[PDB]
Amino acid sequence: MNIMLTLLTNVTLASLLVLIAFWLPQLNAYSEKTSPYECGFDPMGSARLPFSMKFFLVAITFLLFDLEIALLLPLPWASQTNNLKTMLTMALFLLILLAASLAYEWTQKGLEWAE
Amino acid sequence: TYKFVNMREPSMDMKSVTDRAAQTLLWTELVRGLGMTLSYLFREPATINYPFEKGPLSPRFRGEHALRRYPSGEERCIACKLCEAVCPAQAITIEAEPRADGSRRTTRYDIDMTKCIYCGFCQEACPVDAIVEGPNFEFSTETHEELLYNKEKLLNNGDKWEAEIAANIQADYLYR
Amino acid sequence: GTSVKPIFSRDMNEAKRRVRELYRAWYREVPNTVHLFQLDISVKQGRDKVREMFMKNAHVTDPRVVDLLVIKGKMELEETINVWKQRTHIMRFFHETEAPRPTDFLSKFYVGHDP
Amino acid sequence: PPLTLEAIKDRVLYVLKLYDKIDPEKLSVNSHFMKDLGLDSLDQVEIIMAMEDEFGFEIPDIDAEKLMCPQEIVDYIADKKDVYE
Amino acid sequence: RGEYVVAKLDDLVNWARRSSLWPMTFGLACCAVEMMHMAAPRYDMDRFGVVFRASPRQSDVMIVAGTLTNKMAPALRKVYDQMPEPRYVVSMGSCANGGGYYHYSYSVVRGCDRIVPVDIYVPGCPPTAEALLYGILQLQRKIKREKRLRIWYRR
Ligand SMILES: COC1=C(OC)C(=O)C(C/C=C(/C)CC/C=C(/C)CC/C=C(\C)CC/C=C(\C)CC/C=C(/C)CC/C=C(\C)CC/C=C(/C)CC/C=C(\C)CC/C=C(\C)CCC=C(C)C)=C(C)C1=O
Ligand code: SF4
Ligand code: SF4
Ligand code: SF4
Repeated sequence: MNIMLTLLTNVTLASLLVLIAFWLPQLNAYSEKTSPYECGFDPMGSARLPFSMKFFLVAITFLLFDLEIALLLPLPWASQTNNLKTMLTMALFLLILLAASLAYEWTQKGLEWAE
Repeated sequence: TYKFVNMREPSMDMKSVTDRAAQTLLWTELVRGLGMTLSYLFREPATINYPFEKGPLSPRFRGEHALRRYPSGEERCIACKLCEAVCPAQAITIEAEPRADGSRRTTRYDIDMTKCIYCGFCQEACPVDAIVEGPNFEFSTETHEELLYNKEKLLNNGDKWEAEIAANIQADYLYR
Repeated sequence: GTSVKPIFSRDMNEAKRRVRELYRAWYREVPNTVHLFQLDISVKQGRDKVREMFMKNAHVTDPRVVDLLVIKGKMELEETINVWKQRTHIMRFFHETEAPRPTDFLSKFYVGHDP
Repeated sequence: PPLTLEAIKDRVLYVLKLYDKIDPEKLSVNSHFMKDLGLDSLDQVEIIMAMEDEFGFEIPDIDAEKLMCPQEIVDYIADKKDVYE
Repeated sequence: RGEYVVAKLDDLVNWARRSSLWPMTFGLACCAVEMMHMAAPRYDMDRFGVVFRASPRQSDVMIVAGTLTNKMAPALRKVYDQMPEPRYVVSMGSCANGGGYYHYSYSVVRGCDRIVPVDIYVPGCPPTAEALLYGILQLQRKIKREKRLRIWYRR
């Protein structure tokens, strides 16, 4: 009820904002106005060619990092258990392993940029 | 002589190391910057509001030209073409003629305010102080043609700013 | 005296040679610029312009001279395939806005005092 | 399906037709480009242009200058492509 | 009367434009450096509403300040074409007002207007950081005096 009402209201207001923005101002298009911006001169011509960025290795590791942040999120409810001895050991395992994965990721180059 | 600028090897004493460690861990030079700007926040802004108050100049300022005239009313320009001969941008264009009275004045004195670069050589050129840039830095126009001044506009500027040119030249005629 | 230092070519023949791979390169170069530079002329309309310069530059006989403009043509070709020029620069070859100039004596006589 | 000398025969002659100036009457096996067909060395250049991209090879100016008669092309790309039957 | 409401909407629209025009980051030569002094704390252009936004897609007035030459004239007109409507071009300094000192050279276009529809001309070599400070405000008066809808309601 309330949550999607809040969600619906927000997208509606945004839609009107772009609607009056994109319609009202008395457009005048003459092709070169719509031409791509290339810092004053013409584009060399591409912008969809494969932009080979050099942080590929750090990219996937972030995915693996997030997969285990979801694992360590139930800690606030995990602390309210009757077996903190087991819960503390297994909890510290994740951070030790996460540091260990980063440590290998760090020491064997990894984090460093590709040049 | 010369002075070395940056090779200062830091000390490795435990006090020095902890100081640097505290600096890196507990960001200090970053806070030193923040405290700096905050101190420089409660100052008095150097701005001046526009035309209600205007910036300060000097009597020898160079601006919009004007063709003055003698106390009698006769124009100073005897058309010696010195200003044209010294104009670095060749903006001066004048032709003379023996006037009806017999005096030696100029038929045309078009100054192209879109060419000349306000060297001030022209005010140094004529030995009768005929052409001189006024203190009026403000004559911006909406069309290109308005900037191309002729003799008539120059005399009008001479008749308008004559109070300033007489006073400013009076102040600086001794320095030159 | 008559003995002069030659630039690259050693007589007319290889001087005649160098103008060829300039034409070899220029001919291969026309269709991609018409596409890349977004030109208004046709692919056919570029070869003639490439062509017509060449026997416009035909009275030249000195081997040193011939090799001198084959470098200028190569440089012009060089500054073209890296889109260093622009649409205006290339179009300047097509004398478009400049109205046709008369050729006959009578038309010369009508317009103004000039040879 | 390997090609033959006749397979070239048409295909060299075919790509020559596309050039506009060359007259359909003046083509022949031994026809002179400069004299009979009436070309210039500049015009000699692009009939080479039509000819390697059509077949699919690359001929430099070391040899492209004396192949002027149409069959002088045929006996040349025969050895370049090793077509000897 | 519809004239009254048109005039009221007229005043509303232009007042927004004249109090929020953004000079581009377009400097050329000697005429550009002192224009920084306008943006310096002495005159503080920003106090009058303007902000020095780059990216001609998000700018209104183009401060052509410096010598306009041959090799860049295509770049400027491409830049000007990229600017959305409304757009104004203030030719700033004598170099961009006809050629300046180098009016007669071989690689300078004699006047910024030959490439762009040039608005109010501020002279000086260089114009003082205050001299075109009026130049910007005088354009704000030009924006004030437009009709637009007044013509539309009477078209
Ligand atoms: C090369 O040459 C150059 C020059 O010269 C030619 C120069 O001079 C200078 C010198 C000039 C300078 C100013 C120095 C800095 C300039 C630079 C280019 C250097 C690089 C800049 C940076 C690294 C920093 C850039 C910082 C910026 C842009 C500041 C951004 C933040 C701001 C707060 C300012 C902008 C504020 C804006 C636009 C106002 C708010 C925006 C709005 C859209 C308005 C509000 C709108 C609404 C509320 C929407 C409508 C809704 C309503 C009314 C609600 C009611 C209605 C409903 C329907 C709901 C330089 C450096 C230069 O290199
Ligand atoms: S101020 Fe200098 S450049 Fe301008 S017209 Fe006078 S002499 Fe020429
Ligand atoms: S303005 Fe001065 S320099 Fe020029 S002609 Fe007159 S007297 Fe001579
Ligand atoms: S008008 Fe004068 S100050 Fe401005 S760029 Fe040209 S020469 Fe420099």
